[PDB]
Amino acid sequence: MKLAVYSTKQYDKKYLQQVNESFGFELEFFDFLLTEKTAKTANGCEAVCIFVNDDGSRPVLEELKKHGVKYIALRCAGFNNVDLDAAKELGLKVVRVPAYDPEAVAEHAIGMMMTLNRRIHRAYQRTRDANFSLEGLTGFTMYGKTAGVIGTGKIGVAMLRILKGFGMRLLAFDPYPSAAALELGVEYVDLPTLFSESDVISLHCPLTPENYHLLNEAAFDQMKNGVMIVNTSRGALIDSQAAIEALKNQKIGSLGMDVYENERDDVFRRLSACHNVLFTGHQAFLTAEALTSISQTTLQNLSNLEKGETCPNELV
Amino acid sequence: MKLAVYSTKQYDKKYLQQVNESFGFELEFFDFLLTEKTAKTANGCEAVCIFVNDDGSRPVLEELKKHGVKYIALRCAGFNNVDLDAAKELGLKVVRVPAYDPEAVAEHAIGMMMTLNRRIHRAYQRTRDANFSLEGLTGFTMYGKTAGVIGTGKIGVAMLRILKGFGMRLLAFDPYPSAAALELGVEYVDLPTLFSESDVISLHCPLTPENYHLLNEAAFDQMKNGVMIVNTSRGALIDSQAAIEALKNQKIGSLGMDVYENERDLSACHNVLFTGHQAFLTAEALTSISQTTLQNLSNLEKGETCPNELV
Amino acid sequence: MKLAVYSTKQYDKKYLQQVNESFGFELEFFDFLLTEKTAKTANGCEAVCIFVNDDGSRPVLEELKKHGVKYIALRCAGFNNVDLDAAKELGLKVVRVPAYDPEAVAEHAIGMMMTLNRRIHRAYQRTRDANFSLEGLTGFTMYGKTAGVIGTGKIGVAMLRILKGFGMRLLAFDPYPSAAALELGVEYVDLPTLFSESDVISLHCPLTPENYHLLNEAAFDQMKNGVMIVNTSRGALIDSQAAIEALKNQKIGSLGMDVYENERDFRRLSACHNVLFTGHQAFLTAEALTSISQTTLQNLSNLEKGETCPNELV
Amino acid sequence: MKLAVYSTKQYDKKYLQQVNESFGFELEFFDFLLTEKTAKTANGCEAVCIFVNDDGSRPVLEELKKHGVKYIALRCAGFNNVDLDAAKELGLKVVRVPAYDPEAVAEHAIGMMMTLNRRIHRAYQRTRDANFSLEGLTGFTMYGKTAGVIGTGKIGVAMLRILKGFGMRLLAFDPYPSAAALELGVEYVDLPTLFSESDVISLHCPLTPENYHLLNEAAFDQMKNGVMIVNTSRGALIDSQAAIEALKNQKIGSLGMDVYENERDVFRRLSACHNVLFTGHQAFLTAEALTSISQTTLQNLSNLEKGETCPNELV
Ligand SMILES: [Mg+2]
Repeated sequence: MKLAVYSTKQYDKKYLQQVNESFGFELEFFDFLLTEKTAKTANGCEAVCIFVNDDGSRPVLEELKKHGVKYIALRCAGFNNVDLDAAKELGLKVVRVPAYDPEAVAEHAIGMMMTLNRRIHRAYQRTRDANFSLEGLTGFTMYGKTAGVIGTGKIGVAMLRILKGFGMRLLAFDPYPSAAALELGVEYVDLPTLFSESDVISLHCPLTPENYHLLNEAAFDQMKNGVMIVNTSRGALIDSQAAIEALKNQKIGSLGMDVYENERDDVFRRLSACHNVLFTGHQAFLTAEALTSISQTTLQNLSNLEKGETCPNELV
Repeated sequence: MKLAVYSTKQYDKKYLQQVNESFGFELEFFDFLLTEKTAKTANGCEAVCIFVNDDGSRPVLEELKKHGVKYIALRCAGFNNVDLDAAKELGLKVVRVPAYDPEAVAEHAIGMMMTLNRRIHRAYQRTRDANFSLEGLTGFTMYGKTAGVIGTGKIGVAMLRILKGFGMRLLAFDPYPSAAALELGVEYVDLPTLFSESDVISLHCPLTPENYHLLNEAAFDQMKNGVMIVNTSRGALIDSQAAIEALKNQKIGSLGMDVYENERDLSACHNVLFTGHQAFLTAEALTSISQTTLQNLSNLEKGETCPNELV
Repeated sequence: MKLAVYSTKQYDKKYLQQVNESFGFELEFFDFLLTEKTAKTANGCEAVCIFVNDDGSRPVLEELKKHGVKYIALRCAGFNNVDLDAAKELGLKVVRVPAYDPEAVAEHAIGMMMTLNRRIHRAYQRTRDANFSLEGLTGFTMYGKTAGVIGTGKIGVAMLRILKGFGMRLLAFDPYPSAAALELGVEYVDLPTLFSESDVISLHCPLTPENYHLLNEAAFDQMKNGVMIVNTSRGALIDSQAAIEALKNQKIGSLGMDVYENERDFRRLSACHNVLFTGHQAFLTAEALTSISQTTLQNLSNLEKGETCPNELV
Repeated sequence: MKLAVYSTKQYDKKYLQQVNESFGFELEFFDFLLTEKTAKTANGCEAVCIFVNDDGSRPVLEELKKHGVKYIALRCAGFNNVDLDAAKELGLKVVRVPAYDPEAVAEHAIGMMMTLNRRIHRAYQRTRDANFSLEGLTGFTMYGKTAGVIGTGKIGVAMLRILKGFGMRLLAFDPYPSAAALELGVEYVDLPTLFSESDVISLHCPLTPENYHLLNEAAFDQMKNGVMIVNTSRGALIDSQAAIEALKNQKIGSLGMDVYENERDVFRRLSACHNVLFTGHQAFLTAEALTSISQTTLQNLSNLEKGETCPNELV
């Protein structure tokens, strides 16, 4: 089969090429966005492979189908940029990667948390230019503090495993407690208790109507002064405006956000400069092993479709 | 008593002041180094408090004694900068902080490791200026890799507890294996096995004659290509010249060093990260250092026995 | 007419839009490179507007022609990426911008030079994080030193006007000396005198066979220790390998290079030397981007009306 | 003689050492501030050498005299930190460096201006990590624009010579028109005309009562949108609060400030969010200008030691 890959970054290319050694697809890599105008560049391909900024609205899907495309493979878990009803009407198959390597994501969240804690991002800015002053870099010992994890799916549990290794007291919130978390000694609590008791908070939950702007003024109001917050889940779990205010106020001691590529809204520049704030550009799954799993699943998804096999990751 | 504090940083001042609420010493804070020339500034103080760059050689200690100083308190574990024989001969007491909060230090080492792994230091340099490109930032999943910890004192064990939590296989080397490590499932091995098997290596051992330049060309020779190395122990455990060559060579994938408080105190070219002896720099760990320091001095003042007395 | 613009940056778009207020073309902006695969995106346009990385080799031009494109407008002076013989054979017109605003380019070069001299790039890295240490930032007073300019076209003369304002002794080398330079008090000299007498050197000349690798080991050998070199002209005027060696050697005190897109063949010498790269930024001013857009749209307007276009390459 | 140097930075040490090769003083370098508590460190020296943050109030001078000091040398032009009456009463001599190389200062101002114009400081941040994007880096061609220089002393004239070289239309304000400026073609105007006509404005004037907060809300109000402003003179010529507000509302396009050691975050936010550049009192920081300062300083002290007359004696 022939596959056109849109929004291609060098790391996308590297792992798709590597994995394709087991599949033998003809791969065509485009660095630009799939849009209604660029969809004609998929001519001669049975499949396209897209990511979060690509446009999968109806007019694009119509243009793909006119050019003979049959299959759309999201190299990601999110699918809000694809009109699935239109895809279904047009006869197009849509597949996705059901979830990222949960350990890669959790380990990114701990990496953000420790970089923020010990100001290692600031330290490097100093030491790369041979300034070894430690003023302002003082952090906190994690051992013995309380961590709150919101969401105990596979990612959140991977996070809790790590936090346990740091010797922290483990609190969680989730509507549905997970057995794996309870073996780690995690105490499920309600959100108000999690807010009020947690030295560090990390979000590992899907965005739903119920938890949209879950971290808002009232939430921050209840947190400890100097609380550390990391969000590697969707940006909308947090009310930006309330966060900035709580930063200025000094309720939030540190904030780390892995900012999704279609959620970016110089708030970034100011907050990064003036506060212990760290943005990363949707980097939580960016490891060799996790990018390999994404590629594997993507090309295995397409292989299924081509052979008429059942594809567990089919959205339509 | 009155205490002159040399080489004072704002964080030193903050925790000494906080802790001094339990002691009531009169504190005099100087931001400059103790040297033979500045020793005279301590006149009227019974005690000085110094750190790793302050000069405690004989001629400085002679000056301190002439100006009435009786006690020297190192707000640190190392004491290489103080001439203990000269101190003893002059009748000066020297006290120190026996060890740092081992969790603070291990936590810094894991911080360095994850910062290097995920290139978060490089990410921030982009994103503070709203560049969200991820090119060049790819890391590795730690889960299921092998970590090698060299030295299993309290710090090394603290490190192993954290590495366990990441789901890593745990190897260690130490002449004298520790019971606490064994409970974590650590497998003690010899240095060659540690080098060859480890995805990440972290040093948590004192500098001795025998392990001076422990990580040299022959060591790097045996390591995996792309190995990650973090050194929060003394810089001399590593042969700099061999490290640089193994970096250029691409044997070493990433190198983090918490460079001693003046041990020559690069970052441009490779995945290399220096921090300026920052491994004990947390509120809790600085509080313990100040507590112990002022308690050490309180002991001396009252003639009590001081477990942290060097002389 | 309808114009498809490839490799579009925001600044490209801004000035094309502004200028197009006088022309009324229908503009279609693409942020991606023109290649054989993307050429089909130009279908419905009589013209494409490209820059230095876009592919104008024969296969791409064949595809443009099949999609009804007649005109190719380079928003730049270089045309190395376009197969002009193939264009001519296929009947496609190629137009370009003959030169950039010479003052924009000279002014960039002096900017590089003073940024390097006073280490203002390094100062900002410190002061943006409230570090006001000045260690390592010491420069030199320009007044009374000697500047050497290689190439006295419009850009080099613009540069010499500026350097005159700094109160420098002005030397220049060009195979055709310019009368315009003499007013400024410039002394034309041979290369060996320029190399040996100059505290700062700046290149402002086209790349020719004669001056390919003009700054090589033998050149550096003759220069003062600590010499400052700025190159806003083509990268091949300099033998890279000899420059790096002369940097490590400490013959060259500072090096600035405005590195062209297709000459991009950084971290270590940026790190460990007073070296500064900019990304082919010398024409990046509002006025100069305006001129490029004016000329581009005027070039296309000529072609559409059958008028003679002075900037036609074929 | 033996000389104790306070507030010593690396470059102070380098040039004093260099220049001292022809004087042979015994030099003692201290990196810390002279205060009443550290004055005792000068014991055994006949002279101290101080800079702008060192404390020369009476209680310090009393302590210096008690320790055998006779001479105080300021390696700078300002002497606000020294009590000259008390020095005179105690019998201490005070010398200074009468002015800095005006070209070094003007050149730093132009360096600031062009760095800001072409965003070269932002460029370098990108390119040192191989990012060659030019988005946001667009500047303006200087040729044919209008420059306003406020103050036409030696520094200001040095600046006008450079700006003439850029082919700019030259406006100035100064109570006293300078001949040297007029021969450059400068048109003297009043401040309101300068503000309204100038694309770039550079301050080169001493701080006086009448020009304290000279650049305030009313000034900014009258300037062109996107104006570029550079201040290598004293910080108080500008009303910081009004400048920030004019930055946010986008009246000021770029702002450069060379920030004095005794006049220092607002720094971080503005540096991040706007085309703002601070330098740390770097305007005299060249080899030539630091050499002159050290020469004059050691020559001042040599004069004193030999009883000669010292043109730079304050006391
Ligand atoms: Mg010498």
